[PDB]
Amino acid sequence: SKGEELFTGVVPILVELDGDVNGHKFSVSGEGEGDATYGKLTLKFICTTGKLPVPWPTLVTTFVQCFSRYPDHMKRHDFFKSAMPEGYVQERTIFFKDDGNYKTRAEVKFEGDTLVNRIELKGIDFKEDGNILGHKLEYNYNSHNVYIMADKQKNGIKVNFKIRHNIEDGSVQLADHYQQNTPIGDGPVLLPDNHYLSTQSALSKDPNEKRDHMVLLEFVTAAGIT
Repeated sequence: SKGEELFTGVVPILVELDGDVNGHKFSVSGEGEGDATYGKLTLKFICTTGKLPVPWPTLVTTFVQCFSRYPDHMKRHDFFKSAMPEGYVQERTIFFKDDGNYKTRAEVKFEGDTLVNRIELKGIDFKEDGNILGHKLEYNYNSHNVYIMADKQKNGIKVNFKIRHNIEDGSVQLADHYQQNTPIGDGPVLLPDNHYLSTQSALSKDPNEKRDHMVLLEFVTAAGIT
């Protein structure tokens, strides 16, 4: 694979997002690094416009699956790395159960030796007193399975999964994710057999950071094929 070789070592990552949720406009800049050999991501995000109007956990999935660890026997199913360096467009609709939805469009590609994720996010129909605008979500994150299938019609993939956000009262706020990825370049990509990604994430704070921010440590491994 052409793109596979670009991930054998530690790669710097930049994430830039502009969002608008129910009229609340904000921007976030993130920096870190990824080491696909171990399916590892380490990043720090800062809301550059002031206070983030939604809970940080709700943006984790929007903030580079090319850093997932694909076992050697599954390398032929790694669409994400195969689209590099030209990259791919990643689009999602995230439905927050009994609340609003986010629609995102992102471009993930290399700029020099840096992997960049540029995102535009639009959120609508959120309840002012719901778990999102009411900031009722715990500052933590669960482990999930991300299901991937080929989309030959677009020379890309379709992805679906359910994120579980813990609510402060002990309940759970479901966020159903529907996703599509299509290559930016015209080169060939790896269309995969059905499989999934096993994820885990830990959220923390930089004790010396006074700006609204999130520190993220994440591990992801592809599975479902033996």
